[PDB]
Amino acid sequence: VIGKGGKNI
Amino acid sequence: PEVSNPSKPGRKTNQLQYMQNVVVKTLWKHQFAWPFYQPVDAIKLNLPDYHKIIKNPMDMGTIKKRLENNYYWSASECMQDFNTMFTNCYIYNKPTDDIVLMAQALEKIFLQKVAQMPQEE
Repeated sequence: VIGKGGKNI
Repeated sequence: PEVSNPSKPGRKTNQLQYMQNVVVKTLWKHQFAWPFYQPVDAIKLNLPDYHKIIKNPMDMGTIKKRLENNYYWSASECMQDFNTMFTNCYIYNKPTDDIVLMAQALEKIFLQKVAQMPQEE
């Protein structure tokens, strides 16, 4: 699956 | 999806007021909530597999508008929409993705607030 990438968590 | 459905029963309840004024409001102010404010935009985020995998999208903006429009019959129905939103996130994203941790932290608060919801009266 591609997924959404980092969100700086 | 739709924020109103002419064939679906809807009404006001004190529990649904709680979902609107406590649960939605508390989650919206959380710094992890912004990926859930609007429907997932598979084009802007370049997720050509998102709608292949997720068939029943849900987001907090839709839930909020449904509450304002008396779309729900019971608080349990609105809880089910929150569940669809979180479950979609777990089903689609990679297990190690940042958004999964964000969903987990919000869902813990969701369940804590549901545990305190007033009895239906």
